[PDB]
Amino acid sequence: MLEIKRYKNRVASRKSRAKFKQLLQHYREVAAAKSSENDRLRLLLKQMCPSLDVDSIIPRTP
Amino acid sequence: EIKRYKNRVASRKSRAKFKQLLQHYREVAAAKSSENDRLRLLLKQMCPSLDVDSIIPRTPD
DNA sequence: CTTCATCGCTCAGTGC
DNA sequence: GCACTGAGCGATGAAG
Repeated sequence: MLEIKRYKNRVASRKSRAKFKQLLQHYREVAAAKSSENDRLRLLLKQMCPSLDVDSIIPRTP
Repeated sequence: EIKRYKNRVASRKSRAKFKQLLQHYREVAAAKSSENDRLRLLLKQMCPSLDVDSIIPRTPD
């Protein structure tokens, strides 16, 4: 039939759906890494310059 | 006859929900990364004499 | 005249 | 009895 057109197209759909899914996971990991670094940074700065409205000059992101 | 239409609707909903999630997390990633940059910045201006890349290494991105 | 990336419809399972 | 989703199949819209 069009066996080869179909194998190619099936490979392509599996590629692109995997692409979006891993990109979503990737963001979730970047968010994770970031929020953790963020708390470390924020607490260290609150420690060091305790006369600064840190959580106001850089409000937390959700 | 009907399972067909209702299934079409749910498949629309699935593609959308997941695009919404990809967007939401796409955004949270940028928000936290900019916040990370400004915190390193402000710590480097308030505690300049101090090494933040060995207390709190950057995670690439 | 390829070659590829998305995505919409459908079907078959998969968890309410 | 049902909503959700992984996946195949054709469009469709580029890219060369």
